[PDB]
Amino acid sequence: PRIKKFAIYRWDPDKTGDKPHMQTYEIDLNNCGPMVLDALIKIKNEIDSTLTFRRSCREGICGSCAMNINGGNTLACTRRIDTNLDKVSKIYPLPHMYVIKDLVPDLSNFYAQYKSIEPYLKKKDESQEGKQQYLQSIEEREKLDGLYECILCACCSTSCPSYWWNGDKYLGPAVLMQAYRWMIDSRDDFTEERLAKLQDPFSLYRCHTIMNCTGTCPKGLNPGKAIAEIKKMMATYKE
Amino acid sequence: SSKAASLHWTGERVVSVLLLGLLPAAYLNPCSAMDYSLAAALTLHGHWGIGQVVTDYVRGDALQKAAKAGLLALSAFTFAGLCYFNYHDVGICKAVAMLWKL
Amino acid sequence: TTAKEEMERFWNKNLGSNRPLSPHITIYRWSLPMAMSICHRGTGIALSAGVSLFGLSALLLPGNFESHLELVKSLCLGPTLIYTAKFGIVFPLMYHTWNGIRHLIWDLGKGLTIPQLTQSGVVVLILTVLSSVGLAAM
Amino acid sequence: STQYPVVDHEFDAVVVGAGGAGLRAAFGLSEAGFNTACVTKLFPTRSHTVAAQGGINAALGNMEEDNWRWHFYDTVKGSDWLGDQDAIHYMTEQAPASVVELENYGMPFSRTEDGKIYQRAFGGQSLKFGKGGQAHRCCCVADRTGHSLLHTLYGRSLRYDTSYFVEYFALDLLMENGECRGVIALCIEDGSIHRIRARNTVVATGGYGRTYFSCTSAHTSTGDGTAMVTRAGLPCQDLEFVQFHPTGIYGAGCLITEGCRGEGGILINSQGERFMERYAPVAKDLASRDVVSRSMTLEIREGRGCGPEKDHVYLQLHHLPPEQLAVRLPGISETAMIFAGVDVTKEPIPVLPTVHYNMGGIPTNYKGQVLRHVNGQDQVVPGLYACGEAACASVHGANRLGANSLLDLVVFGRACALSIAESCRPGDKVPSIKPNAGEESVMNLDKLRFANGTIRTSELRLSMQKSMQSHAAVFRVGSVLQEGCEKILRLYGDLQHLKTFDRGMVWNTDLVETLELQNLMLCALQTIYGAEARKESRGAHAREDFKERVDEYDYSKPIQGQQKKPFQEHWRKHTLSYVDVKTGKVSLEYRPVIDKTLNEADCATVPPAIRSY
Ligand SMILES: *Cc1cc2c(cc1C)nc1c(=O)[nH]c(=O)nc-1n2C[C@H](O)[C@H](O)[C@H](O)COP(=O)(O)OP(=O)(O)OC[C@H]1O[C@@H](n2cnc3c(N)ncnc32)[C@H](O)[C@@H]1O
Ligand code: HEM
Ligand SMILES: CC(C)Oc1cccc(NC(=O)c2ccccc2C(=O)O)c1
Ligand code: SF4
Ligand code: F3S
Ligand code: FES
Repeated sequence: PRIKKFAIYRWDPDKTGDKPHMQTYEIDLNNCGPMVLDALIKIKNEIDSTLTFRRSCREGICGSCAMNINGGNTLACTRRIDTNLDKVSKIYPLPHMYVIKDLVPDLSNFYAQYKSIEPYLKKKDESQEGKQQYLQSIEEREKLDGLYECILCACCSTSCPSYWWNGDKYLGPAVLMQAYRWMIDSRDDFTEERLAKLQDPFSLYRCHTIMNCTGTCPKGLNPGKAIAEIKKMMATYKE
Repeated sequence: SSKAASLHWTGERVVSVLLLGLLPAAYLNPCSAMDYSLAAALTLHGHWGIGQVVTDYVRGDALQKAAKAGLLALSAFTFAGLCYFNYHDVGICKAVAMLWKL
Repeated sequence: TTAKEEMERFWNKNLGSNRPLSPHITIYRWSLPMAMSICHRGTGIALSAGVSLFGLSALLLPGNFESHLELVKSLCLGPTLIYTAKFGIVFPLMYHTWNGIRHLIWDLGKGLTIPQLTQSGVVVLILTVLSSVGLAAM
Repeated sequence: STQYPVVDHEFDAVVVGAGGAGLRAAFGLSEAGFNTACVTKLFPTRSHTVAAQGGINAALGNMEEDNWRWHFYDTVKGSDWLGDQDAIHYMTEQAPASVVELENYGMPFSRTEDGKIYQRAFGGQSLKFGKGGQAHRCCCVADRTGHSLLHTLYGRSLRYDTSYFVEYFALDLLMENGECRGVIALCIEDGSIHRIRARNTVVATGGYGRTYFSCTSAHTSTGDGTAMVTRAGLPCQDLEFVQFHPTGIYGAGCLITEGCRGEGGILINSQGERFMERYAPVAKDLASRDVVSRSMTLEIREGRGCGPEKDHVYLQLHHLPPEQLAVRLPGISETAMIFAGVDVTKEPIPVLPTVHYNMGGIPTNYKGQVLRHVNGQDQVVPGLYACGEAACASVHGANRLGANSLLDLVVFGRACALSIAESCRPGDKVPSIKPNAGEESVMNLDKLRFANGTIRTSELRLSMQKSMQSHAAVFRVGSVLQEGCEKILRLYGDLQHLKTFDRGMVWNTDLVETLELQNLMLCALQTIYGAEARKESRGAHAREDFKERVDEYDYSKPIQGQQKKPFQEHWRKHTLSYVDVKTGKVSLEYRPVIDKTLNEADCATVPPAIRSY
């Protein structure tokens, strides 16, 4: 009977005068799945059904269960519980984000930023579209590897300190990486005006290569690398 | 769509490679000309550096504009003072040298 | 609904509510690269404060540089104690200089993976001590 | 009453579902100049088409020389002749057209030497009408086809002025006198109730895989629109037909794609024998979703279990070059290590046949129009459409051919768009909703919000799941089905004994998962009863007792002086299920399969035959 302790952030907006506090739960690992989400649902189902959280695939390809586990922004269905029963696992909502309730944050600004960068294929001539597939060589396709996989968990952007201090005007690495993704896509014709979209001090330039985004990424992707690659293009592009 | 933001970033790195180039050059070749170039590159790079902190940290309408004004005054005073020190005093290269063997 | 519209309405609902900010610095884990980021800012600010205090006092405080040194010479200071003041000047300077190259190597795009971030992290940290102790005895 | 703030919205059309089909229908409408509103309980990206891996089928001729009609034959064969051939015609013709569109939309498909879209082999596909070897027409984004699909559909959808209701749980259909007027939905953000009225209603709420204890599908596959259609009194088609994907991790039950078997992956029993060469001689381990998994689950019965429990089988990728596994299948390469703790290049994956797709659902036209069955005849429900896994145009029939659903999504999502656009006009009168409309949708909400039951919600979810898992498995006898039926029937009576704890407006996952339990149970009743009623072995539905493929004729011997069998005697027909919500009883009737194509000259009907790969 291996018992584990879970320290989790709790807040009820439908209770008056309630402010952020911590509630601890106890669970046996013999009946629980290997992952943190497995334990989250276990106490949600058996112990306390107030624990309100986001989940879907339990596979690591939605970005629904994105939360701060033990001071690290990762997916709860990919991270396995520390079998070490001496340590109490601290689970928190994604940092510096308005808590709606019990680990559920308001991502609507993060989403809105993804809209502002325009993540769709843009052609100068949209008259001949839908009839023949655009050619792209395996080399031109290789460039998108490690970029298209971004599941928009938003562990990334909200692990950047610069994003906590400049949430409104700084786009954040997750959103930024995709703007790059659509630049090196050999099909996209709008690469220059996409770079011209970042011509203020806040859009991309609140990056100071802190590199805390990469390494927290639950998919092993490297947003930081792509941000620095944007910066290079920003000086070496003419007109 | 002007590109002042991108060029500003380039300047920051061009003065960074300049400042890194000037520290050994000031050691190997201490002179009056080096004292002025080390005062010019030193104050500019520091100004842009702190400028980045103000924009990152100071959240406000007439707050950000005020701090940027105060920084420019501080830098303009810093550069002129260093220039005065190069002209009417020993000069950084011959001033550090004295300070160190002590 | 536009992209710019969504953001404006985001701030309106949240600021006019009882929704708390999720703990950020209070709970997040410490990493060497991020600690080395804070230190670069710390050393950057401190250094600029030194240069400014040096340039401003050249305009505001009376006397020449030679007279200002004879003012410190007459302060009964031992080699070990004058080495301490000498160290605490190069220590922040050398850190920022070496890490400065690390930032400049990053801007070229090279060495941006987690291994190379911790590798160059210790390499900068060691280079600092070796050049800080190595200079303070010249 | 009045505790809940009612807020009425006014639109041209409502789409319920942000996954693949739903999206393509949402912006497909807005592109045609429609004031469209999309309602979704998840965020668009988090929908379950993101969890897709294999690919999207199109006969582009990007590997070998191909024909879209060869894709027609293989789909209608796979459907075990329960597939409506008119819809299959429509889907296979639009197949290359819809995929080229997506590549132009921004889908970063993997690439060939020539520079074209990458197609690969997949289960159940052939060349020269099943007479010329294995077909390679599965267009893929290297093991992350669905992810890339859902994203590039959403990323492109931002271009249009569509009003998205993100994180809203649709409760019921706002029905008034046969015709639909829209949807009534709960706002999870602040607990409010919104009545969204329009001239048309597209439904793309996805599958109901979470009816079973073990499924590849996500937690939010609760067949909510299926229950929404069910509560309106509208019939549901072919609900007993449940796809079991052959390969999935023994543990949690995540999907390992069939694209493993299309690239060269093999299935191995306890001996080391390639057993899928013993069952299917010709097509081997690249056979049907039903034939492969039933062979697998039978090998467990024989005593050829592979693990320390003797209850699962193996999928070997060990022998394939690491070069190919990195480029072609990196999404499974990671998730196999992440979940099962297994390196793909050195040892095989533990796999088990578990629930995957739901070929049944809302009865649908080839145009996408929702069908009601009155007086033994088809009839169009006004102002209501359905598309995708959610619906049942039965383009998949009795068994879904591998990598067809993501096509089904796009094509039929687009269909609903054109079927609205080419029928009525934008700006036309939005029918006036009742002042009371959806009282018992709220009376359902308030009942469940304050529930003072003696049995917990979560334990009843497991009570339904394990019962389905044993009583309606791959194999099912009339013995376990009859007991299973009266067992599920009791678990519907327990729905007024359930206890809820969370009493808050803002984000009540306790309430919505319980609302999902009301929705899943309606799906479950119609699944199990349709299964015990159907007495044949067609596709994924295999009766141990009635192991015969019962058609109108005995298609083994040639039809000559053979007499036709009456309709209420053979089992080649669609299972339509109704359920009275109060009594919790299922009464079911049947309707003919469509055999004719759209144009016999361009695409000819393929009549029933002996079906084995
Ligand atoms: C389960 C599965 C399926 C799958 C697959 C892998 C897995 C694990 N891989 C596939 C593949 O590689 N190739 C392929 O062709 N198909 C594959 N599939 C099957 C396929 O993905 C599914 O059939 C398809 O994803 C279903 O899509 P659909 O458009 O029908 O919708 P969805 O993706 O399931 O998303 C559900 C949407 O409906 C909304 N919803 C649900 N309930 C409500 C209520 N209550 N109120 C408001 N909205 C609701 C959700 O918000 C969501 O957007
Ligand atoms: C020759 C050695 C030096 C080099 C190569 C160098 C270069 C750099 C570089 C590349 C950055 C990165 C900015 C970023 O993106 O975070 C930086 C930051 C900064 N530096 Fe320097 N610098 C040097 C010495 C100095 C000196 C002598 C001063 C002032 C006395 C100074 C003040 C600053 C300040 C204030 C910042 C901004 C801190 C921040 O916001 O992160 N540096 N420097
Ligand atoms: C995890 C947390 C305790 O750690 C912290 C706390 C406070 C500030 C920071 N870091 C910065 O504020 C910072 C440091 C260097 C350069 C730019 C920034 C910036 O504001 O973007 C990190
Ligand atoms: S790049 Fe990685 S960390 Fe950032 S949003 Fe995408 S999956 Fe999350
Ligand atoms: S955490 Fe940061 S400032 Fe840039 S490198 Fe990453 S976004
Ligand atoms: S639920 Fe999809 S990533 Fe955790």
